[PDB]
Amino acid sequence: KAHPPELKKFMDKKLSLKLNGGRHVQGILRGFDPFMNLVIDECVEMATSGQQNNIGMVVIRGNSIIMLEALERV
Amino acid sequence: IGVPIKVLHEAEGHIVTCETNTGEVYRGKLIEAEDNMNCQMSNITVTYRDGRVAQLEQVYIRGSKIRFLILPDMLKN
Amino acid sequence: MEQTLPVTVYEMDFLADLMDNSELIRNVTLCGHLHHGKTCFVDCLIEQTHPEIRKRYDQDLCYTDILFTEQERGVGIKSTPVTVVLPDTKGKSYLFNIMDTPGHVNFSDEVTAGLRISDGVVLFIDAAEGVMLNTERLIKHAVQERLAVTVCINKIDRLILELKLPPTDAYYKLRHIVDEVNGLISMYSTDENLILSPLLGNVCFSSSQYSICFTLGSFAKIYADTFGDINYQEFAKRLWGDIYFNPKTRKFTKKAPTSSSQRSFVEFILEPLYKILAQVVGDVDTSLPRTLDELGIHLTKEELKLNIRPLLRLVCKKFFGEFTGFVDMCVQHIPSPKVGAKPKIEHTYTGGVDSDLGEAMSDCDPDGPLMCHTTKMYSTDDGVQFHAFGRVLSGTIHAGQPVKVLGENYTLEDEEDSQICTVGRLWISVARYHIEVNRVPAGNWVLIEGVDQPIVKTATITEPRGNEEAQIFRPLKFNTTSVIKIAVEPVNPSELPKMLDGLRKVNKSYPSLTTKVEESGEHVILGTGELYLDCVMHDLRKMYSEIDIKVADPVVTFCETVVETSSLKCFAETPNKKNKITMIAEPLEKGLAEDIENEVVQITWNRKKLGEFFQTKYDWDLLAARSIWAFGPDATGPNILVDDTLPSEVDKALLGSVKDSIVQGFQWGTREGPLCDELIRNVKFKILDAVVAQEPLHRGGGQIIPTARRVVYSAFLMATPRLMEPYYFVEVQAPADCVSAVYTVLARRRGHVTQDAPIPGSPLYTIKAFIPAIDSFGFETDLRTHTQGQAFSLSVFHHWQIVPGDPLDKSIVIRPLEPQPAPHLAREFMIKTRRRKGLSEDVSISKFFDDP
Amino acid sequence: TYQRWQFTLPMMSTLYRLANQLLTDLVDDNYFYLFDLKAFFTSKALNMAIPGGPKFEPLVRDINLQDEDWNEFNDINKIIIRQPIRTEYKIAFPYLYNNLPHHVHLTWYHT
Amino acid sequence: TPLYTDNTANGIALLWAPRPFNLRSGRTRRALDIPLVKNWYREHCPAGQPVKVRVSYQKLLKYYVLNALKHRPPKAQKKRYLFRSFKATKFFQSTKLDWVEVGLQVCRQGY
Amino acid sequence: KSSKMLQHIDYRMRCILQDGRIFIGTFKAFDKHMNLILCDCDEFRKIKPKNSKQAEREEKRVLGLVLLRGENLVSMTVEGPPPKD
RNA sequence: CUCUGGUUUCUCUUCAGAUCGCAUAAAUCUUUCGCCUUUUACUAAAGAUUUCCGUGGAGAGGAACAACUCUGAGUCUUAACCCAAUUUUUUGAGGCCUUGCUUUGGCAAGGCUA
Ligand SMILES: Nc1nc2c(ncn2[C@@H]2O[C@H](COP(=O)(O)OP(=O)(O)OP(=O)(O)O)[C@@H](O)[C@H]2O)c(=O)[nH]1
Ligand SMILES: [Mg+2]
Repeated sequence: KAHPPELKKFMDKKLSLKLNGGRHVQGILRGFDPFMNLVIDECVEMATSGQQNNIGMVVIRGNSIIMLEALERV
Repeated sequence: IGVPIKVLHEAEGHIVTCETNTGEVYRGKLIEAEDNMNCQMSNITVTYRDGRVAQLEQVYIRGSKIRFLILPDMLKN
Repeated sequence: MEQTLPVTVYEMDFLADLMDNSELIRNVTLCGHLHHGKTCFVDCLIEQTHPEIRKRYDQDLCYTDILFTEQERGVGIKSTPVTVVLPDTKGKSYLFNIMDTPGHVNFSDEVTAGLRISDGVVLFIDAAEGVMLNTERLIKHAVQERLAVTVCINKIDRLILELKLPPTDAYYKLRHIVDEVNGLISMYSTDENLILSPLLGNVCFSSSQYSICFTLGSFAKIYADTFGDINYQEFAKRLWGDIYFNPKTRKFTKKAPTSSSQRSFVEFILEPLYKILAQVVGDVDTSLPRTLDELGIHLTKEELKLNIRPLLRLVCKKFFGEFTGFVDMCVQHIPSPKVGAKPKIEHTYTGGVDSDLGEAMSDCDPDGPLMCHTTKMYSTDDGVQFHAFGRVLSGTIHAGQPVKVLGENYTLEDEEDSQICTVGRLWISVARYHIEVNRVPAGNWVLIEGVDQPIVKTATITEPRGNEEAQIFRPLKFNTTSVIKIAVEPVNPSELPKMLDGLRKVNKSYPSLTTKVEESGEHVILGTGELYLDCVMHDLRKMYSEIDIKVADPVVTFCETVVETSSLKCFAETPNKKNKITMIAEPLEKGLAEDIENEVVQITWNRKKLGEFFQTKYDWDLLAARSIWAFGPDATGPNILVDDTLPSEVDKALLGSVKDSIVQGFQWGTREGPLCDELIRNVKFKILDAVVAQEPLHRGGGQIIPTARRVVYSAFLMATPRLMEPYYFVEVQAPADCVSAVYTVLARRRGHVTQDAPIPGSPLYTIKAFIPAIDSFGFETDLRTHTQGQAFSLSVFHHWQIVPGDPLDKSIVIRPLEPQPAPHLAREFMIKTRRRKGLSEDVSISKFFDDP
Repeated sequence: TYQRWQFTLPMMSTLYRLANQLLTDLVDDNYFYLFDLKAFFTSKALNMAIPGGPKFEPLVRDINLQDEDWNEFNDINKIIIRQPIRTEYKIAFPYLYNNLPHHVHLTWYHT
Repeated sequence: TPLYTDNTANGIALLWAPRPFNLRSGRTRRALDIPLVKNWYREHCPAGQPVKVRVSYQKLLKYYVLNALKHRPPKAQKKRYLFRSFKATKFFQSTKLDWVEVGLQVCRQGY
Repeated sequence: KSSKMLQHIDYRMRCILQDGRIFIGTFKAFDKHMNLILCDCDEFRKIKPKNSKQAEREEKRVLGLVLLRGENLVSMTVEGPPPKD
């Protein structure tokens, strides 16, 4: 207990992140903690309009992470 | 450790269906299931709330944001 | 199904459900040295999965070694398959097809048969003896067969109850065993990706007698259960290997604090085990109740009245539980076998992986063609009908479904060693009970009834009306050579047919047995050793044929060679008086026979690479290196056939026209031999000239082959011939004292002691020596009785050596019943084996010429 | 009635020490290789004597080896002799060296 | 808990002590039924011994083997007790005497 | 006693989800969080029938072997007795 | 928190092919031997039976004291203090408008907000 999420396999891979609020972003996994809070580099916001905007390196709180999908092969 | 959790770990390597808190439905092979219900899957078919389908190679869903899972009947015995 | 089966933890329905999912199937072979715990480990797994079957207190239940001979002798004689469903430490169940193999060195054919259909190897190493002869041989065999390997160090309680070593020195002993195993693996394998180390999970520690089995992960899991806050995975990663614990900082380091702290392994794993064993064994009545209370182990008063050994077994069982470390090992480090299918097809299948069927099988899906491969044949207790045990590489076997069986001699062109049969019933063989099923999908082991008739040793089962481009899996390649030879006759000649049936049945049962009829009408059986042949004779006389049989005295099979080039170039002509051949013979270079036998060179190679090797390694000219034709009796034989024919004297196209016929004649001649009709070894036959007739009906067929054999015989006879004796490699495990007695006994039998060393960590010595196979008869009993049972020996075939005497010497005189001195052993061995074979009295170097 | 007993380990150790003189201090049965009741049974049934063992009357009427009439099988011109096949070998491997092994007992192999 | 205590080596040795010294409980036998030198003559004869003692060893082994081979399981009796019947009779009475006194008594009665 | 859940084990049970769905299956296991194991489980949306003369069953879906997370469980009542099998 | 079952000893009845015995006797018969000259007494291997020296299990009866350790069962079933931003007793997912679809009811999309 106080377990890690099993995410080493996904480290330094490009990912597609579905967040709550119908929000979606894409970026490279740079790290994580036991709460599933993530560090995502070269992150891009995929606006509901279809337009995408570069936001750089960011922190996503694991709380609000619905789902992730790898855009690479692990 | 909970009885249902042991039965979930038993389904690793089997084809399972997962509905999220938002009602997206993911069907494919369960690779890894963590104690907190965090789920790694592969070769997915996803069926959205509008009915449309898509295909994904690799996914990982947080346990909290899972509403439920359907497991094989191979386990029931 | 619905047959009656013993009560079990799991359920047959779940077993069948697992059978369909090939990602949860583990095909494993339990192998090791003699008496190193394999059978008791399997017994204990069976007890874990079958709460009703139980091992007797003072007697060890096996649940393998089922045969009466096995039970009486105490040594396993036949491999036994067991299919079970074992849980993982995580709690996830898998299906394990475990083939437990015999440990004795004579019965290595069973181990090879199990390897052919296994995907992983579990090597059992005794904690006190260490690495021994069969362990080395089996490591070599497994790495050469391309199987993943893991190790279980068994009998670790000997370090505590027999040698009573300190914890640190016990740790040193275990580390030394691991280093030995890694050294052997590196020596026999170029790839370094297979490194064995408990940190990685490739090594487990077990004591099968007292029901203990664990890895670093499992013993960290026990700590996690007792205190809930640890990640047992990280704990396990830190335990082993020169990692000292600092309790003030609660942290581990590569540097020793206090210069008296023990490694984390000794501090956490070994020492508490020492304490448990010592408290149970020495203070059972004073403080044992307190220690069990501390451990949380509560045992009933009926139980705690047991004697020391049953009490130890019970307490250790209660403390440790299931054998989850073994399951973790196998699940992590052995293919799926969905993953392991492709190397299996690459190595075994004759059609290659690149073939379309190669791909169809390397996919390994139940819904495809049928490509079962049967390696074993298990006889019903009555001894009448056999069942083929084998693995399903593709498709699904259905009971009652007609199949097509292909024997070892089948080829896609010679479609006559095949036969259509019908499968009656299918079984999932647990050791002492068979589950009957209706089908078996790919990736599993199965017993098939009704397909025994058209096969002898190995077979491939496909489907009729399909797989027209189907080829047979390679016949088993055996770890050694069957050399010992005996002759068999019935007591009442009226009952010969019964003996013939028994001979056929034993040939089927024993994979490496070779039964044949000589020219003089003598039935001969070839076997690896005296215990092997004793078991064969017992089975023949009691199980299969119920008659009385006389057995001749044991004798070995010799070979023939030359030591110098032929005095003159020999020649012959066809009965047609055309098609003249002219040959010479010489000895090969040192090691070339070993290369050819061990497949360091293959004739299938492109002539480019073949000549490259011949020119670079053995100092040949490329002209000759690109003039090779054949490699002795088989595609891999210790005699070579070169054609020195220069292009100016013989039309190369015409010579190539009869190339095949000359090759057939050469191979037959090498297979038979003129001296005593036995294999010819280490000879280079060089075709110096070949005048080939013009018309195909004047050449080929019944003209060249006899002439070719006669020329080969004449050239060999002209070259100074010699006999070659088989030589056994003996390893004796004796006390520190009896080494001199071993020396004496060996010296009495033309022996030669190569080495004698101590066993580190044990008070015993290993004496390695060379003995002649023909003198080896009774050697082990001589040693044991002379030394009072304190010395034990195991012998195995090593190499061929020239017999001291000169065989083709007619000056010598032999008396019928005297042990001859060395200088004419060759002559005696030649003449007496000629008599046995029923040939003429003596052979003259002119017998096969065309001149006389 | 003095029918059953249950001692303690120190008592048992002291009694063992006192009895030492009557005991051989052997920790194995490897000593009795070809010297236990089963080997003796085999030797009796075959009417052969272990060098240090007993000697009984033939259980069956012994086959006189001056009786068989030199078949092709038992021809002595074919037999290669290196070491005389001693009785110990026939007890050790009763089925490989004996013709008509009847009421023969297999012996526990190495331990 | 200490690694080793005063009575650890003793227990370890008892683990390999011969029967009955490996037990810690059981039943009671008869002085007749306990032979002390059976394990003595079951062993090999000590080296350099005279022919008479060697033959003694061999014949002792012979009779041991004969008994072991001819043994048959006992038969289902009904457990009738001679001296219990005598006691039930009225011509006999019980008393506790010195063994030598009883021996002289029996000698005189036999005479 | 702890029995209040263990009593209903093996029984057919009507479970109500937080979105308002109706899951009916055989109640085989639970835990601390009330994660539930439901064998031969179907989902209903429109109604829980009390013999609705028009029909009893609309939007019924066969699911099979279901593990439901307790987070999303609201309540449970006994629907029918255990199937014998 | 409560109810069974106790231990030792004496005797009777019956089953036991379980190393009933971690030891080992005698007698009779048969077969095969030593021989043989007739009885005792035997010689030495096998097979069968019996009797004696000894057992274990169960049941029955008696008589001497311990009566809840253990075997279970009746009983499987807890409170002092401190707490929840991924899986339920604190959770800020809150609303409205337009369009489209739908027989209406009802459903989907976007935006606005503080
Ligand atoms: N001290 C000790 N002895 C053991 C242990 N496990 C097995 N043995 C002994 O080792 C001997 C070998 O028995 P098995 O393991 O059953 O034989 P095996 O491993 O199948 O080897 P094979 O006879 O060649 O098939 C047995 O007589 C056991 O008493 C152990 O863990 N500790
Ligand atoms: Mg074995």
